[PDB]
Amino acid sequence: MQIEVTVRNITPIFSAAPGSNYITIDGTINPPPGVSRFPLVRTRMMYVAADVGDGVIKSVPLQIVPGNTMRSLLRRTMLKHVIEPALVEKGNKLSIGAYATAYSGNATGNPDGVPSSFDEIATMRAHPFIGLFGGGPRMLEGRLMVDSLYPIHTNAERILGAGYENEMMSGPITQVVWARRMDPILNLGSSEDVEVINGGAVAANGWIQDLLANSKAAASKKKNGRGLKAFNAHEVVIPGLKWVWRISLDRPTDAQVGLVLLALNKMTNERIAGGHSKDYGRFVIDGVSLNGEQVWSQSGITGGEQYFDAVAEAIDGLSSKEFEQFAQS
Amino acid sequence: MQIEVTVRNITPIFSAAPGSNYITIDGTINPPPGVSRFPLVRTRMMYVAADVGDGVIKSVPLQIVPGNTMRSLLRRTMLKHVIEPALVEKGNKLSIGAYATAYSGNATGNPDGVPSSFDEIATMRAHPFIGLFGGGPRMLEGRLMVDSLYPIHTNAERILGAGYENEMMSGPITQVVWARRMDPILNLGSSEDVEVINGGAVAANGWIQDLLANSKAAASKKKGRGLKAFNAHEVVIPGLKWVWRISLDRPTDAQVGLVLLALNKMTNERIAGGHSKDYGRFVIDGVSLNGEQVWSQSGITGGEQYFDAVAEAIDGLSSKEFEQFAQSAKE
Amino acid sequence: PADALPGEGAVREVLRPLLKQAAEKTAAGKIVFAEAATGTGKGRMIASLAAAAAIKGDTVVVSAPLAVTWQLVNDMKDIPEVRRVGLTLSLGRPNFISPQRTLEWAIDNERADLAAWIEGGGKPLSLRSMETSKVISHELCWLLEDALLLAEDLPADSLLLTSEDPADCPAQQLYVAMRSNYTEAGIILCSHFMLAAHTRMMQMRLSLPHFIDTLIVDEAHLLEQAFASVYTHTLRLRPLMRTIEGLDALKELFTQMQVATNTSLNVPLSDVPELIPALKDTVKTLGALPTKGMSRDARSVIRIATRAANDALSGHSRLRIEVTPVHSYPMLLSGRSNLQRALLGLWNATGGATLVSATLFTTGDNGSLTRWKLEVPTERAAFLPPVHPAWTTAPVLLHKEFCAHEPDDSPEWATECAQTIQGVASTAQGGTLVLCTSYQNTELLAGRLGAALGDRLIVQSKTSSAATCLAQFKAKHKAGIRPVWLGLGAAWTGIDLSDHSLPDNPELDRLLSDLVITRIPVGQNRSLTHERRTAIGGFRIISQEAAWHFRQGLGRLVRRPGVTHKNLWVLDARIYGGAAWVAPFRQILDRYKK
DNA sequence: ATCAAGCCTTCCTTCAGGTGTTGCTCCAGAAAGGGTG
DNA sequence: CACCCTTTCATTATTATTATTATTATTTTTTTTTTT
Repeated sequence: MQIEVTVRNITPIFSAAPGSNYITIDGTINPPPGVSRFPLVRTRMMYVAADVGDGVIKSVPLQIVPGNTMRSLLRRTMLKHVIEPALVEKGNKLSIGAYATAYSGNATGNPDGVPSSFDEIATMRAHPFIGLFGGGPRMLEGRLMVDSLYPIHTNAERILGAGYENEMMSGPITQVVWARRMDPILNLGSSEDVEVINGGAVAANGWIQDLLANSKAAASKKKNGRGLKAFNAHEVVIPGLKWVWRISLDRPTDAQVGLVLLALNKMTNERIAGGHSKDYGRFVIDGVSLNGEQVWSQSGITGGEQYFDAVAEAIDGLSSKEFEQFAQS
Repeated sequence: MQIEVTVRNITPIFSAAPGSNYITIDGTINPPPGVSRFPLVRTRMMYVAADVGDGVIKSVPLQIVPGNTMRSLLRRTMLKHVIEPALVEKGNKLSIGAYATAYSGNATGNPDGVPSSFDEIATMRAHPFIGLFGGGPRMLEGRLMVDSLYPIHTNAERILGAGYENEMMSGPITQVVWARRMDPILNLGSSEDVEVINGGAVAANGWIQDLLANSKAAASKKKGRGLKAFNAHEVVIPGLKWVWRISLDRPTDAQVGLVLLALNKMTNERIAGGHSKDYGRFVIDGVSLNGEQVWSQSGITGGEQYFDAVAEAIDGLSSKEFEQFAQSAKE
Repeated sequence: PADALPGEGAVREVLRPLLKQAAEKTAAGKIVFAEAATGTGKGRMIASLAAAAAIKGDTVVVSAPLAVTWQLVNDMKDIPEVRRVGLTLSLGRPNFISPQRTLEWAIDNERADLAAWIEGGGKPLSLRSMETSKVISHELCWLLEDALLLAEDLPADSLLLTSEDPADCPAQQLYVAMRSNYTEAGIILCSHFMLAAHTRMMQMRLSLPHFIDTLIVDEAHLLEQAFASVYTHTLRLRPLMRTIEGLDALKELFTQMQVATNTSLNVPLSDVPELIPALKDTVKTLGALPTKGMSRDARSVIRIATRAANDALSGHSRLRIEVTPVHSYPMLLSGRSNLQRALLGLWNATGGATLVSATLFTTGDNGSLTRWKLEVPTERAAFLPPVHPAWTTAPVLLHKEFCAHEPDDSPEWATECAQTIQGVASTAQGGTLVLCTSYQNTELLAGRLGAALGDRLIVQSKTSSAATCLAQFKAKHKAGIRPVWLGLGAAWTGIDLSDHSLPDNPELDRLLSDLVITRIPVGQNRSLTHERRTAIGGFRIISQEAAWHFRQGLGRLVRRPGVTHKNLWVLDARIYGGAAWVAPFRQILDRYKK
């Protein structure tokens, strides 16, 4: 069961990467020390072996979203769009470990190895949601596999080996977006602007003299309480790029494919890689190929009616007691 | 609510791009060295995957306003026109840390990683303003999600799906605008002009001798900084059509009503920068609410449930939620 | 087929889901963009969709070309739902013949059957006329094709019914009486151009309902062109100049039109040498002539010329001069390149609509170009997934052989392309159509292939229409020799090259064995609206429309399933070069193999 | 009704070495205890 | 009882960076339709 979801990011992609990355005022990344350098968290990047330009493969950068983020996004879109409304209508509520297994898949329900009987293992893998994301204390195998969101790029051209040379990106993929927080007690200035302050004028001026003393202390330190002014950078993937998304279900039930398809239907109101305030990760689904045949329409998934019927009977049959038996015992 | 707003800038847009850019006198950006170059402050650019030709998909520069920028602008309009008016017609008042939290997200830097209570997170995300801008020292996830300002342009065709193929520009989209910064006492011409300066002619001539001595210093360095600084800055051209996508993940009706009342105060606000040169003035020519066009020239004339919800939530507004939002757990 | 739509049992099984989706989104009020191949039986689907909309109580309008109309009324003749709600056909004036003028011509040219037909009411004689008269329950007298069946060489446009014809003649009485046909039936068939005349007739303020509850448009890709034809008013100078002889200011108007290879294209008022005083003088000298003593067919010429002059008077329309194919006669045109108000007024009067054609989507389901052709509201637009069956490409034979010279209207290309065309004609075991783009390319090919191919060559030119060479091509395939056709214009789009002498057996269909594309059809549309759209979008519109014309030229090969050994050739050297802008013409090319 | 049916040199010169602030912040730990319903 | 909360331990000790490089400029000539 292979699903290939090709999406187009309406807004940029910023999947934050570890490391204290450094950048000059220009675009030079991680400069040698002794120059004025700025903090920077880039997007997630990996070295991929691409057969570009010649017969040999080389380690080229390829900035994507990790598959863990994507599996979580799929899990949460099912939860909020399908599990929340169907479960809420019935009236069922979830415990500590039931919610931890449904939403995090973590073993905090009981943090010891649960011995799971085979009948329980078969019916919870035959259960749609617990089949897709097994885990937690019962340590269950997930039927659902999420590949990471690969952009249609020269660097990913061998990952997308056949059928993706058209509409395929080349050259640079990322761009540094700069963000400055500044002090808004620097941005005041009328008497009408200051009457809303507890203490008013004197309180604002005390903030001013505190900032002055902090600036003199920092200047004498160079030759720990910081202020509000903060100028920083973050490298983001450019918007409009087509990303691929491989969703492989290892011998699924029909309700499982229906659940993934309903998630792909209702996924348009949810976002990728965080960056919520900047509203990064906004996207639109261009296509969905179910085992290679295109099934995505502008208004959802047209076709796969057996998947929709199976998941409809399943979500009519959805109950929190299955979540609790997956959690506690 | 998936709010889409199209605003026509009626003056240039100058959201300055950080960097060290130069320009020659002719107008070539970032020239090879050795030629006489003047500093250029470019507008904000993002690279965008776009359709040049047919399927030759490429990163072109599209000139925008940052989403962080217009997000701050959205916060300031509501804070200036809805929140603080309704906070000072009553006796409520804000501490300086809580003003800093309401404006900058946080009362300071160095945030406490100690998280916040579940009743607290729920009450702040049910708040009209705090659930939109979830800052604080314990870092909330605000439910307001603000797009970058995109010009309705052929390079933004992949960003804007359909419905914007008409009223859509193409080609180069900017203009370099130059500034002179003329030293004022060189304009001085007579004893009548010089009477306000202390000493009159002696101080004026002394600054003249200082300027010529600095000129000899500059000629010595080529082969203390004066007031002649002739430079350039690149703006986005005026009259362009832009799109702005506000997003709200499961909002309270009061919260989208706060967005809509802010949008009402969107007129007579400045987008990007260049406040001396009147850059960033604009007129909204469209607002869509779930794709439904809700903007007339008088105002919104729609979204009425959100309007009465934000009305009821702004007489219910007080400073207690703001103060317990700004209160730091370590402090 | 449980819970069936009416007439879906005669619908092919491949398009059954497209019917269900089109009916669902049309009943929801959206304007459906539906794309389906030529041999898939789209007429049955129009029949099913109009029937299922008709039993809801909807006033349903089906807009289609007049050749498609007979098939369409046949697909919706015998299903019982439209038998209950009724089906009627709406026609304008140029569907009727003038009885007195054709009488005078039949006496003059000694045509006994035409004269015996008109003496006695002009009763319907062709089979299509009588069965459509039975379906409408109006006797379709005085129609053109009954006149053309008795005399094919009649000067139609001289005998075409005009608005100036007297009220006592039976043809204008029949047309005016049948103008109320939409009252007495639930489904009304009409042309694209009748619907566009309705839309302008609603813009000005009967022919069709003021609100169409469900509108289905067959052959959708022509509908926009229909609006571009009805909002364009043309002044023809030579017929007027001959009519007044039977003013000097219009002679000066022609002399002033001389001074302004692009001659006043897409320019509303930026050139006025003496155009507007000559236009006002033309208006006053043509409108003040005495109507008493003016001939009943001459006042029509005066009125169409004054309507063109008054359309150019407003300054809200563009201007463009053109010449005739016959000679360099002066043509003045006031067309319009922005059709948003008219098409918006059309889609306001439509509750739900179905976008139907073989050619609607650029890539995949992308109908944003065609939504931008007919100004469909995006809140109401819906671009349904197309059908593209395997059997449209399975009998197709793709050859790697081509002409290495690119076509730049050079002699060297024409000799090399003629050599390749001779090779194709030698390996042909049936009819061959090569499709050239330009008249110059066709003339060059003709001079290189006429003596080489003898009688087999057919050329289409200024003096040879596409329909004449159609009947010629069918005549040569009837005679057993293998014809070669140097076709362009309408030979690209809208020609049925399938044998109707072989209805039940498509396996032996051999009218078109070889289809050859000599050049990628770039720049083949130069209408005002499309030139404006090119000016907005850039080369994306041109490459898009070139791909559309390329797929319409490639659609001539397969018209029904069951055919075999169909040869496709492309000889443009940009197909086999590494250039990027010709990349879309690869992927349609990628749907064939070997 | 036609000729004469434009000639020459002008074809730039200074001033404009931009400078200030931003140069990051959190957390990613599980015990074992005591006061609760 | 299950849960929910508050505070103890360690002492490490330099710290390379991806030196990749970053903003465009291409066609081209039909002749339809069946409305007032």
